[PDB]
Amino acid sequence: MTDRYSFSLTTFSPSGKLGQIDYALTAVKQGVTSLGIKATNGVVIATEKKSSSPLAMSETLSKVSLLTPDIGAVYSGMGPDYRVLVDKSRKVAHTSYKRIYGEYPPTKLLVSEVAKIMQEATQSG
Amino acid sequence: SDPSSINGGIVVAMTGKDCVAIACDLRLGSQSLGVSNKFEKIFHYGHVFLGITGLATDVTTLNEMFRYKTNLYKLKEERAIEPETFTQLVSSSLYERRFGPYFVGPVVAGINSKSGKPFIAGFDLIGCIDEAKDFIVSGTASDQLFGMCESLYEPNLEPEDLFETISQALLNAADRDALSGWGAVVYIIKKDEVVKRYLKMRQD
Amino acid sequence: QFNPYGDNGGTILGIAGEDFAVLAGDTRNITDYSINSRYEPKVFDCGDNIVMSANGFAADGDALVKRFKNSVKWYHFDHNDKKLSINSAARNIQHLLYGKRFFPYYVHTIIAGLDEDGKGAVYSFDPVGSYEREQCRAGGAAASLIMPFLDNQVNFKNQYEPGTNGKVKKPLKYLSVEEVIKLVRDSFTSATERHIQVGDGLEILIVTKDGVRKEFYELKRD
Amino acid sequence: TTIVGVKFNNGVVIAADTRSTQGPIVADKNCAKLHRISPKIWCAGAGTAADTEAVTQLIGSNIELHSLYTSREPRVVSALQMLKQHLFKYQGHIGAYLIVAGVDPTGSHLFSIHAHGSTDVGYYLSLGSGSLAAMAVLESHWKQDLTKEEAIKLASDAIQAGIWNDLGSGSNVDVCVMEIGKDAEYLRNYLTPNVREEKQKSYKFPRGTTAVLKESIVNICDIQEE
Amino acid sequence: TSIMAVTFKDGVILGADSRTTTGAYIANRVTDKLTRVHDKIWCCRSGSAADTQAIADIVQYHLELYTSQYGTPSTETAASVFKELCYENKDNLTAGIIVAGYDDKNKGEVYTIPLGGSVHKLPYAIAGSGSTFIYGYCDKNFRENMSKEETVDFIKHSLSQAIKWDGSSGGVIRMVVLTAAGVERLIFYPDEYEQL
Amino acid sequence: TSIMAVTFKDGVILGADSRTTTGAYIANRVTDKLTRVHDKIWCCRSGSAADTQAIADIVQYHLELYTSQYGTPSTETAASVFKELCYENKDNLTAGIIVAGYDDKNKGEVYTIPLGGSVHKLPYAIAGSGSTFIYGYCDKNFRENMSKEETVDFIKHSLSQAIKWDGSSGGVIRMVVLTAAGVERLIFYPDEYEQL
Amino acid sequence: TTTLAFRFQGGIIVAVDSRATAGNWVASQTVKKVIEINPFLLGTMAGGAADCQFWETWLGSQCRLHELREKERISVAAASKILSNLVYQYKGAGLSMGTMICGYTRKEGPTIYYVDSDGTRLKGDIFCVVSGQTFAVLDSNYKWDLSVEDALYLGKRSILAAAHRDAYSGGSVNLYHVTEDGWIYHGNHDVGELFWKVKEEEGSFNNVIG
Amino acid sequence: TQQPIVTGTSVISMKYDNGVIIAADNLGSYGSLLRFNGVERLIPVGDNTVVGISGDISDMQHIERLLKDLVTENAYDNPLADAEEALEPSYIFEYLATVMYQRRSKMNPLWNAIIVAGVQSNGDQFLRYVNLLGVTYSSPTLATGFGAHMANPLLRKVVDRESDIPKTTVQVAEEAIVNAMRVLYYRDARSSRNFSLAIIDKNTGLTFKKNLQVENMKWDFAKDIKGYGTQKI
Amino acid sequence: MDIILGIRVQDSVILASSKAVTRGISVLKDSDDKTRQLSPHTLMSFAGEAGDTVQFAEYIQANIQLYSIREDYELSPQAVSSFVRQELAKSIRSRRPYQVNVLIGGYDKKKNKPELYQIDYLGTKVELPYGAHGYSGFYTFSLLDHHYRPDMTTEEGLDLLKLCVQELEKRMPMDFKGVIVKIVDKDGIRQVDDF
Amino acid sequence: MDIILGIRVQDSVILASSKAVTRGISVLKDSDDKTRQLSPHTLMSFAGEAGDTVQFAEYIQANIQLYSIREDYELSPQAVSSFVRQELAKSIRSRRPYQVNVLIGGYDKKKNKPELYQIDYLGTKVELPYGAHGYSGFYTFSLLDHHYRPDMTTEEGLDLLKLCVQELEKRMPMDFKGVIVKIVDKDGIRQVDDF
Ligand SMILES: [Mg+2]
Ligand SMILES: [Mg+2]
Repeated sequence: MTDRYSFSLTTFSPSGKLGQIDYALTAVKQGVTSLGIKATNGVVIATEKKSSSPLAMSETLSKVSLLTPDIGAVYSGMGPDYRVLVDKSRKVAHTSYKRIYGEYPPTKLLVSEVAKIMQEATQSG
Repeated sequence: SDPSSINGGIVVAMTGKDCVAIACDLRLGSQSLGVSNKFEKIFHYGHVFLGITGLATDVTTLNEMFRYKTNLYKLKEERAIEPETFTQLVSSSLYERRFGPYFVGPVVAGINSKSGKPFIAGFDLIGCIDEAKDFIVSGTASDQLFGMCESLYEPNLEPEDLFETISQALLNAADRDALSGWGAVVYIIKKDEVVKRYLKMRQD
Repeated sequence: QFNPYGDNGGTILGIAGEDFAVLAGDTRNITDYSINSRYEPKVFDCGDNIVMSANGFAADGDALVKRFKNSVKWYHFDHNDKKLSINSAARNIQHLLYGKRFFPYYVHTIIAGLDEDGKGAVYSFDPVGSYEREQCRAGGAAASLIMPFLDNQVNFKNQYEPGTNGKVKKPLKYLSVEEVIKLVRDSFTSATERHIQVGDGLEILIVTKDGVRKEFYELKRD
Repeated sequence: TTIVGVKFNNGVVIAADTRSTQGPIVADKNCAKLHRISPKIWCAGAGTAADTEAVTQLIGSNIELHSLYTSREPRVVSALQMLKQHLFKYQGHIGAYLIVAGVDPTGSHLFSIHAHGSTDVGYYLSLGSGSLAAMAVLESHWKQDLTKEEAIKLASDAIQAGIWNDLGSGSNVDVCVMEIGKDAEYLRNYLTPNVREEKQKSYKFPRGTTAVLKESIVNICDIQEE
Repeated sequence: TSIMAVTFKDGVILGADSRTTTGAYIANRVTDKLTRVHDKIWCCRSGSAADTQAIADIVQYHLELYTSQYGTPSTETAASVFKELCYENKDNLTAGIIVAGYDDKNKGEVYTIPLGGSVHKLPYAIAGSGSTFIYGYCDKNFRENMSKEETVDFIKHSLSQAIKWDGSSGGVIRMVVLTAAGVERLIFYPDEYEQL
Repeated sequence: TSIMAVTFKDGVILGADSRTTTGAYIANRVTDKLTRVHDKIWCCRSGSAADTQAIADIVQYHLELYTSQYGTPSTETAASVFKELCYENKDNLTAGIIVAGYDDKNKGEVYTIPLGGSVHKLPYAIAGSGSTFIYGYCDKNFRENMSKEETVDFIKHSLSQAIKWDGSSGGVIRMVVLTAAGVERLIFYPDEYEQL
Repeated sequence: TTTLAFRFQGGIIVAVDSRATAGNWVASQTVKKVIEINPFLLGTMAGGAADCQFWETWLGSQCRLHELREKERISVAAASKILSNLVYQYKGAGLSMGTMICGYTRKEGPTIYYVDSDGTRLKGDIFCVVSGQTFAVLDSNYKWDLSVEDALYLGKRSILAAAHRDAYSGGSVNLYHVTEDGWIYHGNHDVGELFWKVKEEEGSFNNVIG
Repeated sequence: TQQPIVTGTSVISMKYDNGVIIAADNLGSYGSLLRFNGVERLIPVGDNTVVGISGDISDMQHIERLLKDLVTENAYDNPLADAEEALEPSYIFEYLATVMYQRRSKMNPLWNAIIVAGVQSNGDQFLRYVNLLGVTYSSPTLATGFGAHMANPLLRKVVDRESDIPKTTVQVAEEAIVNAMRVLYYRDARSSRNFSLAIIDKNTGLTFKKNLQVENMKWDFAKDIKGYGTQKI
Repeated sequence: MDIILGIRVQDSVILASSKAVTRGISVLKDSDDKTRQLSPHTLMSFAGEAGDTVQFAEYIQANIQLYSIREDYELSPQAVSSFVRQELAKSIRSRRPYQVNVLIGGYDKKKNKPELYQIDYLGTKVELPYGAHGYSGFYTFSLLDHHYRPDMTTEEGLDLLKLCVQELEKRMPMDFKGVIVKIVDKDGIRQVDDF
Repeated sequence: MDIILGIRVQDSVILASSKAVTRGISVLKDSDDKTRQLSPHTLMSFAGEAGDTVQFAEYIQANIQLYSIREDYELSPQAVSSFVRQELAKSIRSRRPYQVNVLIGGYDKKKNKPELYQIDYLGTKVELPYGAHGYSGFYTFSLLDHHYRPDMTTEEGLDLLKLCVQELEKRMPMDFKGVIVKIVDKDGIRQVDDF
């Protein structure tokens, strides 16, 4: 066994494109529409609950997720990839901030952390 | 033998009306031998002031460590760290060495730049926070400082009155401690001006 | 093994005025984290206008006071009822203490009274009978909390004349009994706030040419 | 330190004194010993003060992440299992002694935990230097089917016993009431029996009393433009 | 602490006192020392409360995962898991555990695990500080294939004496009855067992 | 060592085992631990053999000189002399002595003197390393005003259990009966008391 | 603790500090470390305060008895040997004493004896005890042909040097001049005020700012 | 120097309006073994004093004999032995306090904590403590060992200061003592259910109550306690 | 015990180091040089535990010489002293700490000022006009407190140093077999042959 | 540590004794004389525990001076050495033994021969051509084993002694501040001013 894929699966093509990132963005394009609007006294995030079956209880599938008491997230693209990113984002808000400074991270820095996790899946083996 | 009383020295912090004061002696020793009379124990990272008593090598190390951490904080947060937040960072940092601690008595003093609220805090060597309204004391003459502060202190002192109170609390406490004295510094901290005064005291 | 010593806590304060002396003590008696009594007197009239306290191990303290009181009674018998002067009392107590040099009275002893010129006198003793005449002495648990304050507020240490920039010291003024008692009460109020062994009550014995009188003030019982 | 927990009709109440001591010296006269693990799970700590704060924050953090992951309000038995397994691992070297109380979908709970990782169930518990003084009051006045008002009275009386009779305890009584189907109400300084009397004298100095060698402005501002 | 487990005709009964001490102080006077590791496999705990709770919790986990894969474990298997933890960690554990269980095939079984982490299958076992005082009484009064009522009386009288002579033992006498019929909890208060 | 003294209707019986050990080695397997300090005042010895022999010898001397001057001493007086030696020399003695005697006025009396050199008058007393295991049994089975045969049975059954559980106890069960009728020595061998 | 005694043309100079410490705690700044045995004999306090006070007050009693019995002033050699012989009886019992016995007699001239709890008795021209160390401080400006005024200053300056550097030395300097006709007290000097004045007038302690 | 072998636990006591109450359990413990149950640890001296003793029982039996010898000695050449020259509580205490401090000062203590309860000639309540160190103190409530930690807090809720003593009846005082003995039985692993209680009243004299039992105990709530956390059966 | 003294005068830093190496009661050497040149204008003197002293000094020398080659630049004495302090501050909480005390004397070519740094085995650092390690500090310090003037010349500093060594030779029980004196100025590091 | 050396030449006995008195790290005296004249032709040198050395030496002096007055006769060095040994042999089994080591050098007027006796604190006595107490013995002995001749003159003995002291000054870690040399011959006891 052992993970013997210790090399990048995302590489530069002769044109300077990173194929796997372009194809990831294509997967997002196929994703259901989600939007965000910033007001003076708040922000709104919204999306469609595209129910796979009417027998499915679409309430049990949360597309809009609390990350911290003051930070929420919505997505377009692959749901399972989002669900694990929400789990990592919630944890990193504690391990890399709240357990050090005794307060929840500011929006831009939690975004920075989520961004870092996604960058690593773009270069790691 | 006791690491917290090899080098000696004291810090005291007090709150006043729209101001805080933090003061320290200037002595560094090897037990009975005085080595330096220019060992300042109060540092500042932006508008947040940190006094550190105890083992001098740890005082210097923690100053360098918190300069490091507040520099990275500022670059990422795009703003100076606040007293409340820095207090949590000092606590976090000390408790990560729970079973091999720095032999120090840190004291935080500063004014929150947004709320304007005066803030002081003290810590044991493993990062337990004492967030007193009135005053914080640390060092080899902490008993003497507790005595002086508990009688001399009254709330809502004006900056120039608070200066006299904290000065007389430090000086008279130091003069009853063998390992404290050899000069003293007092910081009077207001929202957007800080005055630093070196006190004249007995040099024995 | 058997430990013949204990700590009963308590804090005592002796101040010498120009024509008076005060010996004050808290009335709380403790072992470890328990209160034995909230009123167990620690400062005693020994006769001949002498007040005494032996703070520390209460058993050794009671024994020494008992022995000294007896020493006064026998001084009268042996020397035609001559009044025992505070200086003579002090030298006597040194011999009582140094007698047990190799098994000491585990106490810090203070006596207060008037000297032979009628001026206020306080004498302070170590456990083995080293002694000195002093104007100010706190003893016991909260001594380190009280003495720095007294240095500042009695002797005016580190205080200078405003507008001289530390060239003229604040001049020493003779303190009245009323001003001394304020400093005593504030010393014990402060000590009570910051020391767990100090509280319950404060008993002050005041010595003048008129004799010994007693004042009592309540302290916080936590 | 004196800490008590009392179960009542429809909840549990937790109380503590407000004195923290370095040896015989009182470091803080109004310390807060009542800690939040989760909104409706509170605990009080005795022993090493850094250890009780560190251990409630770590488990409190992990409890919050667990709550988010499971989409369920946190349970007291989860706080308890996580605390005891952590403390046991460290074989008593983390000197945390906690009374853990709370309400969850399962109901109202009251547990004690010791530094070595042993736990106990009870309708009334006490912890710290003042626990014997507190347990004397609890063993004298506790009954089955206490009302909220009776339980607060019993809890605060048990702390008072600690404040007055234990040198390790003093100052004020903090209380937190966790009732089923209600928001936990934290009653900071519920009682204030030990307010210091006015001093005989003001020790405010005349200005210029202290001798000064040098004055200078400290530059707290960043490097300026132009 | 006084704990015992006794096999009778219909199964096994676990008995324990309810007293936990820190030196001379009774930290808990209503302790439950009879602990469930499976539906009809219980244990009696003596030694470090932290250690015996930690071990019992790990055993309960091991038997729950066993049951998922292989179905209901034997009392012998439960005793084996207890022994493995106790024996391998003997340097860092202070635990004396009696394991009692009811199978339909084997019926009532009692296993005792002293400090060393050895295993002994016995018709009955006594352990804890208070057990020293009742070795004589128990050895004279125990019979095999007793009724439920006789076995309850035997344990009540036994722990009654253990509590009388041992300052570390006291409070209520808790018992758990393990039979084909199911699991029955009994409690006996001082006013009952002191006058025996 | 297992020793006891029991008062019954007609007087008192002293019981003891016959085993003396140096560590695990049985130095003497036929020890007599029932020792005469007067015609009808005997003692049971536990602790340092040197210490209890030295004390018993001094007491016998004291009661012989007492008898010369004041006539036959009371069991209480014998106990008092034992206590005086034990209490005053508590720092340098390891001795646990049961004193048993028959007066015609007082009848059967038992006094126990633990390590501290305290005195306790009791209807019966048990002492020695082996006594710990029979506190339960003795407390359940002792009745006041038993017959001679009942009291011999009670001691035989008691020391039988003490010997069974204690490695320090063993050999023969020696007994001395103290009544108006006189002084009777009984011995019970392993093959008799082991099958009880 | 700093105690200094030295012999010069004008007799003996005795200089001591006045600080007493229990651990880091400064118990007193007003201790008298010179014991006036009698009007012609001085003793210095080092080690145990009680041991030094008690046995040097006793020595004065023994010295008085000698003068009644022999109708002559006791020699420093004899006075010192009474104390040294007494502490030697107590050797190994835990007496703590390091003292300089100072006197000026016509027979001997100015005489200093260092007397120890260990039973050491040594005659010397200069003895200094600084916080558990004793020796024959600066030693650079000491010559036999020195004035009484200059010798007093040297002793005062020597205590100031120790008081500044040593944590357990400070408070004030006590000065004594020992002559054939007895000793003369040269007053109590606060080290705080002395330091600033010495610094300004001498130029010394440049490192310290004031 | 020795170590205690057979020991007695808490002695508890308090002053009320007309006299003093003192109580102690009947146990003599041999380490963790509860060896002796009929041990009386309240020893009356005349009709005005009761001496409650905790700690080493062999030393208690010695002190019992000293007090018995004191009464004999006092009666020698004393026509007023049963009147004006009868032993006072204060005399009996000072004697014991002298002995205790002398014995500790020879490094051979009587390993005890002693409370002397009584009423003086003038009707004044006497209550004072002395232990193996010769340490003495007086308070409106006194207790030894566990009693100091658990009994004092309860008794101090009845008499918190000197001014509460005249307001405290013998019925309230006895109730508080009996409750404190129950709390000690719950929580002291060295206590017995059986205790003695003595009342010394300036009007009704010495009332000595033997074979008292802790009653009205709460245990029923134990049935509802299962496991140590997660267990539900 | 070993003597290491430093005095910083107007235009230079002088280091005086005892020549004696003693293990127990026997004197192994009388010519030992307790100094390493870290860089052309930085000198370090050291006293402490056998082996540790030279190992530590040589390790610091190698690291400062490496930095010199890589950057073609001389680290300032302040920078060198901070690097040495951090290495000592690491070793106290290490498995087997270095028991070494150091004096760092250097001339700062940018600032044109001499600097003296005192660091103990714990990583306690101070900048002083004069310093010493061990028992020698006690004897010497009080003498330097009196005579030291910040505008002293190199010759005056040597005289004051010469006075210190004479007073040390008298008062000290140990024979430290004299000192080696090295001067650190703008022109570099040189040894004073005459002392 | 203290140096006490003795060498017995043809017609005299020479004693060399270190002048230093050190307690811990501080040197109390540099002129101490560790010798007592017991009688006109008998000299005793001593090294050991503080107090004990002088107390023992003075006690022996008083006893030998008492015997001299009572009998109007001088005890032989052999007789004086035997008396001193017995006093030391008593003290080892005493409550607090004298920790004193002595050299006894005397001229026997009856035999017209010089004698040197070495006695340690246990009462171990030997008569030797040369002897020493402490660490000094180790360094010196091997040198005396080579050079010593029984027919040496006083001047030759002083030269050999002078060689020993120079060697000890080099190899010894301690500074013992030189020696005082005393000669014991038929004419009595005299101090060599030049050494
Ligand atoms: Mg100071
Ligand atoms: Mg056997």
